[PDB]
Amino acid sequence: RDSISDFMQLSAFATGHKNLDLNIGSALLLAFEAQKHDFSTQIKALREHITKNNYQDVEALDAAMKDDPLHPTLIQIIRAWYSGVIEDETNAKVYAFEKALMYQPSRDVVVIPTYAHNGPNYWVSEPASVDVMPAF
Amino acid sequence: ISRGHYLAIAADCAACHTNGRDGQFLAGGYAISSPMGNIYSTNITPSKTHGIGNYTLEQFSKALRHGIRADGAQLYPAMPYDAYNRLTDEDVKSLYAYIMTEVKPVDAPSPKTQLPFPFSIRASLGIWKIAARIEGKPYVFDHTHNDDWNRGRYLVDELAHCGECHTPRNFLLAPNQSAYLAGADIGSWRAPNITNAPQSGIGSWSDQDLFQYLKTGKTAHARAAGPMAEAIEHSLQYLPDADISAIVTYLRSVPAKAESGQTVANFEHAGRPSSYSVANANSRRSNSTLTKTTDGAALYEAVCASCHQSDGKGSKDGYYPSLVGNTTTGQLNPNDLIASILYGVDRTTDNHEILMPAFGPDSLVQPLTDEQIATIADYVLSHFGNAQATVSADAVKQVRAGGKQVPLAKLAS
Amino acid sequence: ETLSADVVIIGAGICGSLLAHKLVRNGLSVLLLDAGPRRDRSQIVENWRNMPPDNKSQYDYATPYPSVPWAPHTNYFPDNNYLIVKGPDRTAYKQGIIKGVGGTTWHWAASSWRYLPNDFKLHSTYGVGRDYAMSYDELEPYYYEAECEMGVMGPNGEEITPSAPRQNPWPMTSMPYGYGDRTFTEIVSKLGFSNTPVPQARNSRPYDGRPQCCGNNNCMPICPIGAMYNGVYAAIKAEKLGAKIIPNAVVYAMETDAKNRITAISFYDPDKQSHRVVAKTFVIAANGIETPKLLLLAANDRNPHGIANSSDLVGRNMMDHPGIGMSFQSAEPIWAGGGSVQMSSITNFRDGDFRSEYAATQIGYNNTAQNSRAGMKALSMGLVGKKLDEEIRRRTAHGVDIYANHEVLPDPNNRLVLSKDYKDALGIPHPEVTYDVGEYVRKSAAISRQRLMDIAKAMGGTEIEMTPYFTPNAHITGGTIMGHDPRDSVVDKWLRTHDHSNLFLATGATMAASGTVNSTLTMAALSLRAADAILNDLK
Ligand SMILES: Cc1cc2nc3c(=O)[nH]c(=O)nc-3n(C[C@H](O)[C@H](O)[C@H](O)COP(=O)(O)OP(=O)(O)OC[C@H]3O[C@@H](n4cnc5c(N)ncnc54)[C@H](O)[C@@H]3O)c2cc1C
Ligand code: HEC
Ligand code: HEC
Ligand code: HEC
Ligand code: F3S
Repeated sequence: RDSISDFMQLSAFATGHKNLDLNIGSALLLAFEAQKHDFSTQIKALREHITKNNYQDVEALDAAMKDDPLHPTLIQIIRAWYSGVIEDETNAKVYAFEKALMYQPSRDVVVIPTYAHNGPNYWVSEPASVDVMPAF
Repeated sequence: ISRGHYLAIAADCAACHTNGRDGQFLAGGYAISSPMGNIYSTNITPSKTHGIGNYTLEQFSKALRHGIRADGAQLYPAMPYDAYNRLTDEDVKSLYAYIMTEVKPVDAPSPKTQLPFPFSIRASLGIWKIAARIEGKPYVFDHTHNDDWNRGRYLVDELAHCGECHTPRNFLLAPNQSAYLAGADIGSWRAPNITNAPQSGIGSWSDQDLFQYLKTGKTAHARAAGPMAEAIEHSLQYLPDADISAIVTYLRSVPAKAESGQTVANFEHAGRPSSYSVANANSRRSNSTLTKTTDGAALYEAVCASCHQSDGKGSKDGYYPSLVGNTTTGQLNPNDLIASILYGVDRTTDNHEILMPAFGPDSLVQPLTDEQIATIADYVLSHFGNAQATVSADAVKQVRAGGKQVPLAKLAS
Repeated sequence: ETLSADVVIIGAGICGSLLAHKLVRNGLSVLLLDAGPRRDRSQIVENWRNMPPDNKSQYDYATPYPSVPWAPHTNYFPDNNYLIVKGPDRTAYKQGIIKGVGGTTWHWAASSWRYLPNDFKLHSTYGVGRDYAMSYDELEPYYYEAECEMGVMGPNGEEITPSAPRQNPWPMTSMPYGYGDRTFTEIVSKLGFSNTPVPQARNSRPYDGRPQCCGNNNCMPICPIGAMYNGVYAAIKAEKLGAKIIPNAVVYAMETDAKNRITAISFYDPDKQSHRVVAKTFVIAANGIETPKLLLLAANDRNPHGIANSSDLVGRNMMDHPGIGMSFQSAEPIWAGGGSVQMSSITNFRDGDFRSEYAATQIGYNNTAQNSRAGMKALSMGLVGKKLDEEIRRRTAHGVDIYANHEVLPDPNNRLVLSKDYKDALGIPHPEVTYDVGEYVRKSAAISRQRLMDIAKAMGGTEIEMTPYFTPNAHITGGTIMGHDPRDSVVDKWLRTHDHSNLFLATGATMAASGTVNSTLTMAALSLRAADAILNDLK
């Protein structure tokens, strides 16, 4: 439970969103561990960096770790949480759809395709402002 | 509209005497799936040759209230004459006037009802009527109650005949007045308990919710489907607000009939914060024509999650109902849930049409087998509805067949 | 073992299934054969949902439908090599098809269009292309019958100047625009273009026992709720009425008698076991690609060059609608995704005197949601934190996709010869198409590119990306051309082959002109006309 808890805490820090699915996180951690055998060590190292340097948000950590070897793993974690995939081919496994974080900034306006928005004629209403980040 | 027209609307006498949405008005030919076979509604337009145009007031009253045709042949109790028996003489006269002077005659014979022996002969209905205690004095107002309660009782019992579907029948297919409005199985569908029981019945419903459901069939916790959708869209949506208020007033006074194994109301079932796994579906790619998708959560997500969201709470505007807190999913008897999955929902109120696609064998969108429907219904019950209810493929097959066969129907074999 | 029927139809697509339904409705015994398998809508929905987001950003319409080795269909993201394309415009014929009960209509956008009256006499009016064997007035009743059967909604009360005349209104009225369609209409109206609603086989209200469209915005490649038309509906209705459907039935051979009438056909099962089928009338309704391929593959001794190929025109005159793609970030938010994926198009240039010189074109705006594209693009930019979310929201609000489809003339050198280098699990050669867009389409595109540039500039677009090549649209027409002269056509005005009075080709390959808009509704109307001809023949 230590590894999954550390992964979920690091994911909450990296994506900037506390509400993250535990089952999706467990699946992502298992896939990452299958792909990289030392992934837990990299997660731990990122956590030590965050705690030691006292980074308030992922912006500071990303800015201060541009050339550090742990940057690719952090970017990979963010990409996996936002897009729901870890690999980059056609048969890549999808671990999150309609819950992937890249569909959330526009959930209040744009439909996640195979899941309906409210009602068969909702689009007659005016959309929200682009400058208002909805939630999450 | 005229008084006779209003009485015909309230009595819903056109919902069964019209073959369908594209059927001739009051021309009959509509098939009623009785336990012993199909009974066809007869031509009602005042055609002197093919309808009831030759009926006098006395003959029309006999047919409407005692189930006796013009020739003296006994009418099949698919006719709710056991409900129309207590209609007042003035109401019968107004209905007769509306039929004779406001309905255009239709010269087209209706299909004849052919029932298997011993139900072929419509002469044994005499002692069946004797044993059913159908006879009774015309309705009079009970001075102990106010006029609203009396009008609501008249609408419920005599005109709209809610007890025809909501009161269970005994062995002889006669109304069981002991279990008044306690809920009944009417074929593929089940009319739920609508007594004042707080948990078993509609006692916990708000007055506004009950009024809205009766007027429109749409409510945050209940949606009308099957026979009730037809009843609302043909009769109840046209009733005045005073009539619906009177019906609600009478319903609030109906003695409670509790159900076995009921602890919370049908709309008070909270939803489990559980769902399927997207990751588990990756193995089912390249697996068209789902047969290996045996997971209930996966089947619900693939088939049903598009409209009712993955959490089962429906759409924000309420067009797609929330399966959480829904009376159909919250019922201990999952008959209505299976029927809704098999046939969908189709209700046209105020010229605006609801539609749920059907998901039975004859479905156009996504046909489902009995096992698949049972698995989906089990998932819905465990996560959104009554967790104590269970569905098997045999139950789905029975609902498809038209419900459990009544013991009396065995005589025709 | 003989598999007898009154009429056997090869291919359970929209054309084949509609024809089978019309035939069984009139008391004929129908055997429906399809090379692909049965497909479940919900399984395709699940496959699409688990398709990687990069395959959603770039319009992958084939991965949700698994390709069976015995009857493979085109997939382009791995880019399987089922359909080999050659010629200077090989990219313009990299067309997507789906094999199975339901066919390619499983994943179409359901833009049901009526051709203009001049589209049937293009050659007589402008001196280019070929004339149809029948006029628009002859196909109008079948157009309306197809629209009623498929449930096509359209702009009932509205004057669209370049629009086909109608004797009856659309079965449904067009659903209201989303935000993107309204904004695009206003912008292009200020630009001088007429953006009008696209007639769609979609439910603006509950129709045919199917739900009203809730704007799932996934019409290609799968509707989760069946609020749009799919040929599987006609297949199901025909099967319910008594039609026998045999999936995984890859027809490979046809037998002809001394009068050149087809006496029997043979099909392979996935295990390459041959089954003989005998019928009174034979119909091939497979594709603009699969029908010529079957005709050439089934060459007999009486027909050395292929079935119904006495004119040497089977596989020639291949046509489509070459398209030019456009992507940019609009200065003002567009919010694509409200309603169906294709809600409106610019029909201003569908007709005119210019058609004697260059091709008439259709310009449209893609209403597919840009959330997947925006998310993938923002993640590719190496953004983090609030900047990532802001970029995703901005790009999904401002992302615009613009296209311009053209009309290609029937060129005999645009051919579908059988490939001599590639085969499938059953040993059948892969189709091979050599495609040239022609000076007609090139001159049209020289102006269409300027029009697209004007549209992008009027919207203040940035990151403008035009496709340097021509894109396919999967409106595969031509291949078995229709006409009056047997020496210059494959089928007559009743879609019956000149060589064989027994064979009907209910496909888009019969259409003599590609037109300017999507051509599946014309295919369905022609299939119903062929159904009428078959019923007259057999009764
Ligand atoms: C992404 C996309 C979007 C589209 N959008 C639109 C649109 O908006 N509007 C529009 O009008 N059109 C549209 N189209 C085009 C439309 O899909 C086709 O025109 C339509 O499917 C007509 O196909 P068909 O009925 O001729 O044959 P298909 O449906 O393509 O195929 C019929 C069947 O033939 C079978 N078959 C093939 N060969 C054999 C054989 N040898 N033996 C047995 N069976 C065989 C196949 O398995 C298949 O099931 C679109 C196409 C695509 C790919
Ligand atoms: C797929 C597996 C399912 C399951 C299990 C259910 N549905 Fe639906 N549904 C829809 C609408 C609009 C209604 C009500 C009609 C209206 O309000 O106009 C319903 C009804 C139900 C019920 C009964 C609710 C009641 O109170 O009677 C149940 C138990 C139910 N559904 C479950 C909408 C849709 C769809 C729209 C595109 C799809 C798909 C489904 N439903 C599919 C399913
Ligand atoms: C059949 C011939 C009916 C008549 C006449 C009436 N009702 Fe009904 N009702 C019926 C069915 C089959 C159902 C449930 C449909 C389903 O989805 O399973 C209903 C539903 C109700 C409800 C909702 C209760 C609940 O869902 O838990 C109420 C309150 C109700 N019906 C009341 C009612 C009244 C007051 C009627 C006439 C005055 C009436 N119904 C007619 C079947 C039939
Ligand atoms: C609401 C006003 C109403 C009037 C007036 C009415 N009905 Fe009928 N009716 C029948 C059936 C079924 C018969 C024949 C049954 C039989 O022969 O026993 C019948 C018979 C009759 C007959 C005898 C004439 C004949 O040829 O059989 C008359 C008159 C009649 N109905 C009038 C189903 C219905 C249903 C069904 C849901 C409703 C509601 C209904 N009927 C409502 C009404
Ligand atoms: S996916 Fe279906 S719900 Fe509408 S937007 Fe397309 S027809």
